[PDB]
Amino acid sequence: MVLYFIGLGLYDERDITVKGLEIAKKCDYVFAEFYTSLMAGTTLGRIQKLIGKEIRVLSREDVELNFENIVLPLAKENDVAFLTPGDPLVATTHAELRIRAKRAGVESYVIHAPSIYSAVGITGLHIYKFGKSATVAYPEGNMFPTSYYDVIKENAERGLHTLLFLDIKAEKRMYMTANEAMELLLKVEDMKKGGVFTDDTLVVVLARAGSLNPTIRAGYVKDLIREDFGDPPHILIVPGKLHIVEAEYLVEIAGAPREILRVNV
Amino acid sequence: MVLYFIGLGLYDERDITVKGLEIAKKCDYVFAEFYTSLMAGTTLGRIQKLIGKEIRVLSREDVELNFENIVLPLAKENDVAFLTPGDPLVATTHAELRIRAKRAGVESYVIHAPSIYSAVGITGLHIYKFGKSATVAYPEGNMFPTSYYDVIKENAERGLHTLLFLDIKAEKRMYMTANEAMELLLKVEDMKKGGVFTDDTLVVVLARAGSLNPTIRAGYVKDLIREDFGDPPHILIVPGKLHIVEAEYLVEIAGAPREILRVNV
Ligand SMILES: Nc1ncnc2c1ncn2[C@@H]1O[C@H](CSCC[C@H](N)C(=O)O)[C@@H](O)[C@H]1O
Ligand SMILES: Nc1ncnc2c1ncn2[C@@H]1O[C@H](CSCC[C@H](N)C(=O)O)[C@@H](O)[C@H]1O
Repeated sequence: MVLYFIGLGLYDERDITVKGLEIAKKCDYVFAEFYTSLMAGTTLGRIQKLIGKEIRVLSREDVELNFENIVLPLAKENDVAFLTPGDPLVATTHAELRIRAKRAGVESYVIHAPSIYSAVGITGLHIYKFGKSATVAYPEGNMFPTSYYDVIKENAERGLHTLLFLDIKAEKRMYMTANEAMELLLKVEDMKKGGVFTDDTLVVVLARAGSLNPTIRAGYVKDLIREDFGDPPHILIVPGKLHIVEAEYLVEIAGAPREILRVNV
Repeated sequence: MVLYFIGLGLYDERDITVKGLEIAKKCDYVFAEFYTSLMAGTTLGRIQKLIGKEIRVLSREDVELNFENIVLPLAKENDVAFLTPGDPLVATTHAELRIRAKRAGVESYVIHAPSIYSAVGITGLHIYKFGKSATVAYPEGNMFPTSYYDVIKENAERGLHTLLFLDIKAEKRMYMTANEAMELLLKVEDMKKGGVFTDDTLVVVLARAGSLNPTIRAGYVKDLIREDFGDPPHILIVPGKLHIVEAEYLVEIAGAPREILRVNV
């Protein structure tokens, strides 16, 4: 009669909340999906061991096409949990699943967990200053769209930061690196010439947020584009106008060029 | 030699992550601050019991003025944890504390936890569509500023959602309700007349995110301004142009007026 959407966290199996773990252990059946985001520090094995229950993994089709056929039926009679990386409902399509639950007469509750949206706070950039977010899609075709570049421009003009998720191809095990996002954006800049993403643009890279020692680096594209930020996942941020304290943290904590402290008030 | 910034979550003591709990239990000393945000479902007692250690609570002055005198000294010799509501570093000033740690020769690590920034995903609004965020300050003086109203206008024009934190006075135990934020914003609208926040404006209220049964309601101000959303904390959101799926979720899950499904493409 109850379905619980439980977030697993960002890195490993301990990034789930105590509330999430306890509820999962009390559920008759436990499902999960691992295709929406990469959790670099754990496996299904470790997660299953932590919960002490076998977990039925669902594929993208299982979810998008047969969630109401696979999960909900059982949810009508028992307590069922559905696990996902990060925060359960931060994926554009996860929310709709709550609708299918309601319509099937199943009550649902959401158990939050660390998300990259809030975790970016560890970059020192003020969270309230972030504008619209976007994803740097993997280019497909000789000619491809670049709307994510327009989002950066739109935010930057308002002096707002831009969070950029980097595309992934789970089945192919392909995870776009910050380097690839930069290479790609520099090319878009030559084509659009908006002065939005140049060799001299200050950017911030956050790799493996959630782990104890993530890579946090800030600097000009020309300097970071060849830098190794470790294993994926990577996130790229294009800051808008910095507050002195933001810049202080980027210099002190992320190794940013000292000149960014001269924010030209 | 190590300082851990550990997030406690949004509602109760189980909103901390398993990683956070385990690390806290291994720390020689545990500090915390509870003034930045209200955790409506727990107490210091319950948190202390969960961790199994006495917790030295620090005041705003203890932190802002003497963090390097109270916490860091011990952090230099032992493993020390600093607990905070929600996500440790989502407070504009918390990040700077990592700087004081570095400068004192103390290594620090951040343990994330549920945050209201990501938790708003439970409203069905696409997280990437949120623009700049703002706080509805408690009015002080016969005449007072209302920059938060300008943030809404700026986002709305771009068709972006606006997340609005509501002010609190911890010592006074005063927590601004969504009703009070609405009353206040309607008054600002008469004065500024930007057509940004009217009787007919669609708004979303999220109360006690993190608890198992939070209040999620969407509707026109004229209809919600007199509605009771339960105990604090409350958060107010002014959606921009809705995607059909966003509207579908607001109607189905938050009881929004069916007419919002007619988004006037
Ligand atoms: N540990 C991590 N470190 C850096 N970036 C991460 C990350 N985890 C996720 N991301 C970014 O976010 C993308 C997934 S989008 C889904 C986010 C998830 N629903 C949440 O609540 O956070 C990843 O492809 C990557 O772009
Ligand atoms: N449980 C909750 N439900 C609704 N709003 C909440 C909430 N917890 C916090 N908020 C909102 O966020 C404000 C605190 S701002 C600090 C946010 C915290 N650092 C985090 O990581 O989330 C509260 O005053 C209220 O405006």
